Amino acid sequence: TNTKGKRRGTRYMFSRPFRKHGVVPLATYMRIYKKGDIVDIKGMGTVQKGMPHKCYHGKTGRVYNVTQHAVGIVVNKQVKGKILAKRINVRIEHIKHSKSRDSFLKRVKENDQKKKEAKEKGTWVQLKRQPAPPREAHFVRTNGKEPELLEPIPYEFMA
Amino acid sequence: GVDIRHNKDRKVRRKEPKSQDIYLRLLVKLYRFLARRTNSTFNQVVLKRLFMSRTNRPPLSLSRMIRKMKLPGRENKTAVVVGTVTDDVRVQEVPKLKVCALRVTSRARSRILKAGGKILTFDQLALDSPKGRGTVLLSGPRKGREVYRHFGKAPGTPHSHTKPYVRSKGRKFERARGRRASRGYKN
Amino acid sequence: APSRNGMILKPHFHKDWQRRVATWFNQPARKIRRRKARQARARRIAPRPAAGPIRPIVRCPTVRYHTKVRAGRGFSLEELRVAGIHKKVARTIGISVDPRRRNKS
Amino acid sequence: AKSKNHTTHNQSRKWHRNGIKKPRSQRYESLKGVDPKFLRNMRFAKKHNKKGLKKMQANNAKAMAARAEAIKALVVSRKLHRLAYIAHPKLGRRARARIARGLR
Amino acid sequence: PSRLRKTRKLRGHVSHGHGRIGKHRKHPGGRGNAGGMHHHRINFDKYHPGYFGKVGMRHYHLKRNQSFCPTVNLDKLWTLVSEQTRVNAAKNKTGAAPIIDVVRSGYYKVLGKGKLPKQPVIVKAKFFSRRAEEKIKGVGGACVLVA
RNA sequence: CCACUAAUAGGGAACGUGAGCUGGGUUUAGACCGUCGUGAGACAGGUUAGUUUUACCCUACUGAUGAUGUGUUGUUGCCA
RNA sequence: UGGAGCAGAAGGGCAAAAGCUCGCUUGAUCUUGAUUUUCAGUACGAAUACAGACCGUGAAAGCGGGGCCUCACGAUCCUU
RNA sequence: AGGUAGCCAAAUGCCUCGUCAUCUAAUUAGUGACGCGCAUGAAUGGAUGAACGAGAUUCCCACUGUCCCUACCUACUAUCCAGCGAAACCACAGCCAAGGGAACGGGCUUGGCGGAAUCAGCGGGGAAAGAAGACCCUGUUGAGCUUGACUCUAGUCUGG
RNA sequence: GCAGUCGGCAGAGCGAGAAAGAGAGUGGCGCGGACGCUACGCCGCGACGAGUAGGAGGGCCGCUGCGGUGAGCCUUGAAGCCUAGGGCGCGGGC
RNA sequence: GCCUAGUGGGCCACUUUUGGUAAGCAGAACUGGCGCUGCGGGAUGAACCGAACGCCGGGUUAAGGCGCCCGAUGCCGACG
RNA sequence: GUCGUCCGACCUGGGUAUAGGGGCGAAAGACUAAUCGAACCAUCUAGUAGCUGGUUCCCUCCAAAGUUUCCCUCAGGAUA
RNA sequence: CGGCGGCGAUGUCGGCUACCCACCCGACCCGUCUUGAAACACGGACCAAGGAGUCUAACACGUGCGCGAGUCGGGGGCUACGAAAGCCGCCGUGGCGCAAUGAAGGUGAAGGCCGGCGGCGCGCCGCCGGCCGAGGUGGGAUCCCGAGGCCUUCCAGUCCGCCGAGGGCGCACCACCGGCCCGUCUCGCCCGCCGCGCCGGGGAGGUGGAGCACGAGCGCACGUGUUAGGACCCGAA
RNA sequence: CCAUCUAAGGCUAAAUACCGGCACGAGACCGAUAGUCAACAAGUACCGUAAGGGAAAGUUGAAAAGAACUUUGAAGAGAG
Ligand SMILES: [Mg+2]
Ligand SMILES: [Mg+2]
Ligand SMILES: [Mg+2]
Ligand SMILES: [Mg+2]
Ligand SMILES: [Mg+2]
Ligand SMILES: [Mg+2]
Ligand SMILES: [Mg+2]
Ligand SMILES: [Mg+2]
Ligand SMILES: [Mg+2]
Ligand SMILES: [Mg+2]
Ligand SMILES: [Mg+2]
Ligand SMILES: [Mg+2]
Ligand SMILES: [Mg+2]
Ligand SMILES: [Mg+2]
Ligand SMILES: [Mg+2]
Ligand SMILES: [Mg+2]
Ligand SMILES: [Mg+2]
Ligand SMILES: [Mg+2]
Ligand SMILES: [Mg+2]
Ligand SMILES: [Mg+2]
Ligand SMILES: [Mg+2]
Ligand SMILES: [Mg+2]
Ligand SMILES: [Mg+2]
Ligand SMILES: [Mg+2]
Ligand SMILES: [Mg+2]
Ligand SMILES: [Mg+2]
Ligand SMILES: [Mg+2]
Ligand SMILES: [Mg+2]
Ligand SMILES: [Mg+2]
Ligand SMILES: [Mg+2]
Ligand SMILES: [Mg+2]
Ligand SMILES: [Mg+2]
Ligand SMILES: [Mg+2]
Ligand SMILES: [Mg+2]
Ligand SMILES: [Mg+2]
Ligand SMILES: [Mg+2]
Ligand SMILES: [Mg+2]
Ligand SMILES: [Mg+2]
Ligand SMILES: [Mg+2]
Ligand SMILES: [Mg+2]
Ligand SMILES: [Mg+2]
Ligand SMILES: [Mg+2]
Ligand SMILES: [Mg+2]
Ligand SMILES: [Mg+2]
Ligand SMILES: [Mg+2]
Ligand SMILES: [Mg+2]
Ligand SMILES: [Mg+2]
Ligand SMILES: [Mg+2]
Ligand SMILES: [Mg+2]
Ligand SMILES: [Mg+2]
Ligand SMILES: [Mg+2]
Ligand SMILES: [Mg+2]
Ligand SMILES: [Mg+2]
Ligand SMILES: [Mg+2]
Ligand SMILES: [Mg+2]
Ligand SMILES: [Mg+2]
Ligand SMILES: [Mg+2]
Ligand SMILES: [Mg+2]
Ligand SMILES: [Mg+2]
Ligand SMILES: [Mg+2]
Ligand SMILES: [Mg+2]
Ligand SMILES: [Mg+2]
Ligand SMILES: [Mg+2]
Ligand SMILES: [Mg+2]
Ligand SMILES: [Mg+2]
Ligand SMILES: [Mg+2]
Ligand SMILES: [Mg+2]
Ligand SMILES: [Mg+2]
Ligand SMILES: [Mg+2]
Repeated sequence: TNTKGKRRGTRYMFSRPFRKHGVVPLATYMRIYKKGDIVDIKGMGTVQKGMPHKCYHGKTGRVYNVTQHAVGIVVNKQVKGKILAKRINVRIEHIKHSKSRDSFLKRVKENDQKKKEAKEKGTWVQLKRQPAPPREAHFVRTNGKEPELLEPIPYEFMA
Repeated sequence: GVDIRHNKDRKVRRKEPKSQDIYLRLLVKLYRFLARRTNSTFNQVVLKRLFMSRTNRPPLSLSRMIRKMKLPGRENKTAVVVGTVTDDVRVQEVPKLKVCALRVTSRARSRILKAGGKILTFDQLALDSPKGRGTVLLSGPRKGREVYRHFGKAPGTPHSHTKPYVRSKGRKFERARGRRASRGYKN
Repeated sequence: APSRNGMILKPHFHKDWQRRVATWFNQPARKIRRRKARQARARRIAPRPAAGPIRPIVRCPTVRYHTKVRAGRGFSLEELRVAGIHKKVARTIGISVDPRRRNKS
Repeated sequence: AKSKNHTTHNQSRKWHRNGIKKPRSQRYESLKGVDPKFLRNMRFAKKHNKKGLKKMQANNAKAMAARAEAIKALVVSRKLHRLAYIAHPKLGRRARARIARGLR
Repeated sequence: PSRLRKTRKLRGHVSHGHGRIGKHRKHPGGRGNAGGMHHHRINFDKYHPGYFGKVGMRHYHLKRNQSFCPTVNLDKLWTLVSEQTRVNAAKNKTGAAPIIDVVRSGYYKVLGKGKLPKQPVIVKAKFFSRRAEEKIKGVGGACVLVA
């Protein structure tokens, strides 16, 4: 059997990237985390305090509590056949703001900005994003040149 | 061969009362006709409540019924319960109530009728309001039984305020190991 | 073995209890025999009352019952002395006598 | 008598029989684990929200008038569309009756 | 009724509802509360926390009549007397307040839970709760200690 | 290993073959020695004494009557 | 650019440092709860953010409630 | 204390069928020696040794069906008949080859094929019968025996 | 879905793509009409049907004995038993 | 939401995979099967291919086949 | 059949003595009424068994597990 | 079908089944333990009769009935079946329930508004009076109101019924927030008197509790599950 | 301080108990492999030295009316 150690198998996971060791850049610490904000967990190995467990690395959660140097996050964690909503405490170094929700915020701002105008102009805009449609019927111009003829190559033993 | 699961095809909802009471069965025979041949959903809720067990028809005390008809907009209007109207002795003044119920306890009948109220039964309710217009359907507390204090998270897990099953309660009955920090641990 | 959430029970059936089991199939027979003994006693002491001699008023002790009065064993000797009844003629005219009982009030 | 040590073989089937449910998120989640200083001050704020109740009713009744007065202060083919209008039960009623009123 | 029991439908089935692999053996797990600290420890800790151990003082010869003190709340305080006792006290104007002796009805202490109806009262008890006496003073009334 | 011989090849058939035998050896209980063990005792270490049951069933096999058909019987035959 | 050291196994981490040398110290103190880890989502152990004291240290920002992290440990009954 | 007198591949020597001699045509046997003795040895008795032994071995003379190599005779059976008349055992039963199969089939597949009822024999098969494997392992199953196991105890010694 | 069997006290409707009333008032001869509905019943649509361990439901399946009931059966033949007879039920069984 | 039986010996296969010379060997991951399950096909067959099953009639298929056993080429089948 | 012994630690009848953790033993754990490494009879006792065997009518509907953690746990439980 | 045909009384018609026989295809012997049985795994020669989850107690949950903040006479007593049933209430003693918490001493389950008076320095920090008064937010079955409208020449014009934009009160229940009670901790100022004390009471903030926050229990019966009992039946050394 | 009894002597009915005995009555019991071991010449026959162990076994018919007489055979056994 294995060991139940806390950092078992985290040799590359908690390690720093190549030529990215040493001083933590200080705008990591300057980012505002509100209640309810959606963030991504990624354990930095420079700071050994507040370190999330390896099952939270690469998980995304919702911040429920904010303290001086750390936040509490609600994280979905699958425990065999049930998913638990975790209440974990993790420092500011091991988290980063998720960008998955701030494109939905861009979509709702351009969707309420397309509801509130064009209503006075009477036309109808689209808000539900359709998937990638079949390609429309189009003409392909071969102006002058004939399409180049391809043949399979003879087999030559390379080396 | 069809790829469908058959574990939950059969619904486990009551089609009839389990009681062989012929008076309740004549009431069910009335309200099957009403809940089928009327457009009222009140009659459907009445019929499905006539189906239930005694535990799923908990009694309605007078004071709870007083305060639920006390709310603004519920005047000159009939309290309907598909269970027992029991007396509540911590009640000093009983206003005028028009009540329909399956059973009313004997002192509750005395208090309501001395208050100038009317007690209806469900066959009279059907002739008064065939669709249950001017009704307030009420229920007793369905978690009021003491089994639900035993129900929940297991007592012996953190933040589990579940009553355990004890033969007796006292200082030597389930108070030592998992319940004090001094005796090993506390949850 | 225990199952899930349930009571811890200690049944006192670890002895050989089935020899000393006392059924009550003679209960209406005991009642009917006690009744006939009662009417035989009442017929024997024919003008004297059937229940027995007069019993005094006693206060129950031990605070749960000390508001309640009940029938004691017998009138005490100072009660008979103040009533002016001899303590040997009391039981002959039908008065229960308790020599053991003090008065405190 | 050796035996099998560990597997996770039928487990993914057993987890999916009743489903792997996401945990039940409802609004107003519990405040367990929030900062005690913040929560103590939040309870003081909730304790004294009734203090400025008159300013609420004053500004609410003032905001009712300034907006309720402000609302009323300045205030496909000639065959198939026509047949869909005639065969509409409520719109084409008199126009449908005109056929019999010519047909007599 | 043996005819409504499960054993009638189990006639013709080989293992009688107890399985072919793990049978119905005699006592697989010990008798009674065996192994409550060893191999049934998870059940005993999960459902009966505090079963093992020893807490508090011993009291060798306990007389349960000594600490007898049945309590009453103030919401049932007028249920000890009749209804005409309350309505005559309601209608009279001399301030003649009725007495409720809770020892007479069978209680020793008055705790104060409910609201008490607005009319004076004289309540006799062996003991009083602080909230009970302050509610009787608040409605107007007296608390009388008896023994 | 001796000797003969054309040669003195190797194997299988539940390491063929114990209701076929034998019981010398393993491997019960008796006993001796060496080594080991405080001891009871232990020893792919020696030594001696130590009950080998039943077929009349079915098949297979070997013999022995016969059985169906040529009407019955007998003689002489043929050979698949 | 760490090819050294950081008590040790190994891995991760670390350069006006987390290493080395001084200065001062005792946050290696008292007290609730919450959480993570093993997990049954139980304890122990270990750990993490907080909060309430009382302190240390620094010019201060701060930092500290043991050791840079991952290991170094212990229920009931009894005794003290 | 370091095994003395003695004795030895012994009923005690692994290597080992030890080396030499003798016995034989040929001897892992026998005897006589040799001693480096895995691991001989002195009342846990060492060495010897007449007489004795239903004790364990080796060789020789004599004698013989032990054998080459079997044969014949006699008694009682077996056999047949009259009378009498059981038992073990038995899922159903009973011809094989290969295949696959719980890895060695009477049955299944594919082939070979198959003919009433029987008698005397026979020991290949029925993984034949006999007896809930005595070997081995597991069981929180025992019992006999031992002691430096745990806890006691009769007796005994000693003090008051 | 069906209490709507709403009948000389009659008027026999409510499957029809489109929220609701076959509403009511007042000014401008021959005596007729299937069945149904043990409502724990009856009828109609649609989809489906493997099963060890195990769970549940229905048994007008069966045995014995008791309490009610069948103005039950029975010496003009009960129980039991046998049967190449007639049958019923998916089956237990009758 | 409550109550809850049975189970807590597993085994096989594509792909990944550790020990072993290897194994119808021992050990994991993923998914599907067998166990719990008949049916068509692989002659035969726990697991392979097709396909999962109320009692039947007609039709049609899958995977397999179509000399005869044995339904289907008894096609004037194609090219080697 | 062949054998050991057959004047002496000889053979034998009857009487008597020793009784079950006891007797008796020229010693084999032998004998003690076909029973002996603790006789026989009755009772406690229907002793206990995580271990074998068995477990009685029909139809209908649903339908598994051999995995997690803890246990003097590994042929068993508790827990999910 | 508003179409027809043939055969019939001692030798024929029908009888799916039921007895025997024939043939083609299928088809290994059941029970059991097992990953895997037709197995060269064990039990079973045949037939009849007997033969194994019971009863008591406790607990849990579910369901049925009665009464219900209560409920229950079980023990006692009074008046053939009947040893039954009926009754008792100054026979509810008592059980369980209506109150918890603490080891225990013990304590024990809402408050706000108004009138009067930097004492301090309850503008803040108690008592005299009156009034209102048992919380809130979201969802929430039901129910309430109704801008309008549901035609039979067409304008009115009323009543009834139905539908309805929208807006409401919101059952049970869930989630959250406050509130109250007992233990314990921290901070801090007061209030009381028969004895002014090593007295008694109060507040704010956390926190432990099997609590409260307008009841739901009791008795009986049935069913399952877990036990203690011989404990489904047979079995030791 | 207080409370409560007056030990080291004795007798005493009733309520209470009663699988033995004497005499009864009853039953949602059992119905001859059941119910007691025992429905019957049952603690009997039989077994063991003994202590002890311990069965099987009901039914003609309403009434013996239990088959006179003839005949075969030595008779059992037949035929009338
Ligand atoms: Mg299907
Ligand atoms: Mg299914
Ligand atoms: Mg289901
Ligand atoms: Mg269980
Ligand atoms: Mg009396
Ligand atoms: Mg396993
Ligand atoms: Mg089954
Ligand atoms: Mg079984
Ligand atoms: Mg079961
Ligand atoms: Mg089991
Ligand atoms: Mg059991
Ligand atoms: Mg342990
Ligand atoms: Mg061999
Ligand atoms: Mg042989
Ligand atoms: Mg042999
Ligand atoms: Mg031998
Ligand atoms: Mg031997
Ligand atoms: Mg013979
Ligand atoms: Mg701090
Ligand atoms: Mg350091
Ligand atoms: Mg202990
Ligand atoms: Mg020497
Ligand atoms: Mg020789
Ligand atoms: Mg020699
Ligand atoms: Mg020696
Ligand atoms: Mg020696
Ligand atoms: Mg003969
Ligand atoms: Mg065979
Ligand atoms: Mg065959
Ligand atoms: Mg043979
Ligand atoms: Mg065995
Ligand atoms: Mg054996
Ligand atoms: Mg074990
Ligand atoms: Mg032992
Ligand atoms: Mg099915
Ligand atoms: Mg098992
Ligand atoms: Mg493997
Ligand atoms: Mg294996
Ligand atoms: Mg299995
Ligand atoms: Mg399946
Ligand atoms: Mg299949
Ligand atoms: Mg093949
Ligand atoms: Mg495939
Ligand atoms: Mg077909
Ligand atoms: Mg073919
Ligand atoms: Mg002798
Ligand atoms: Mg021996
Ligand atoms: Mg076991
Ligand atoms: Mg087994
Ligand atoms: Mg065939
Ligand atoms: Mg088996
Ligand atoms: Mg096996
Ligand atoms: Mg089988
Ligand atoms: Mg085989
Ligand atoms: Mg076996
Ligand atoms: Mg057999
Ligand atoms: Mg039978
Ligand atoms: Mg209930
Ligand atoms: Mg009687
Ligand atoms: Mg349970
Ligand atoms: Mg038994
Ligand atoms: Mg049991
Ligand atoms: Mg036994
Ligand atoms: Mg005296
Ligand atoms: Mg005396
Ligand atoms: Mg008999
Ligand atoms: Mg009989
Ligand atoms: Mg008998
Ligand atoms: Mg007879």
